[PDB]
Amino acid sequence: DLRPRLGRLTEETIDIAREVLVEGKSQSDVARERGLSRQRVSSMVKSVVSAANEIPREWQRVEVWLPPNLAEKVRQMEADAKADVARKNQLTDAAL
Amino acid sequence: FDDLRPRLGRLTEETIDIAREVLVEGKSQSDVARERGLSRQRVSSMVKSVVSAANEIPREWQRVEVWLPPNLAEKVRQMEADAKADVARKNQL
DNA sequence: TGTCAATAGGTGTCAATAC
DNA sequence: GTATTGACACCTATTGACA
Repeated sequence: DLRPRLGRLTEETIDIAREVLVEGKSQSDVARERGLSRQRVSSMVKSVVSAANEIPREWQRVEVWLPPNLAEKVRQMEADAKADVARKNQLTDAAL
Repeated sequence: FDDLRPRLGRLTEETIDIAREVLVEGKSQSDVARERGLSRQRVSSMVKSVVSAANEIPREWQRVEVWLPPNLAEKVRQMEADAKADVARKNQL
């Protein structure tokens, strides 16, 4: 029933996230310090990062260099995908 | 050289710093290895890295940082591969 | 006086998987 | 949501073996 993402996460997950984001601690250090896999801490951080950008969880960040011709298309490629997602949340529940 | 620091992504201060000693300061490769405490094959790879960075990304290109669905994300990653590849032949030929 | 080449930990990410 | 391991890529390195 649409629970906002940052509200679903545990208090602990938000803590590990804070150590990495707010406090600049390394993910692997936080992982060892908390007896978790490093894969969990990376997955944890992505959850908070993705939701703070109003981004679907499955989306992957990409950092490439491109010609300005190709560059602008991928910048518009995002805006279109971003726009589509906003519309999808907007009318998918209504269209059914 | 200094107009490349944005393009040497995922590298280290010292790794770049040493590379400058060979390509800017013109020092000897084997001698910095003796100074900085490294083997010579190391400092060689560090040099080949920072050089191959330059001659693989034309400086007219733009840094794109972007959040995409997985399929499109790979497509943009594949796009860079093609663009980096066709640049190689124009530098090789 | 360096290069090629195999090799390897540390880290972060994607993937598949389980409860 | 909680969590695991397998794989890989891009780092940091080593030595062996040539030029």
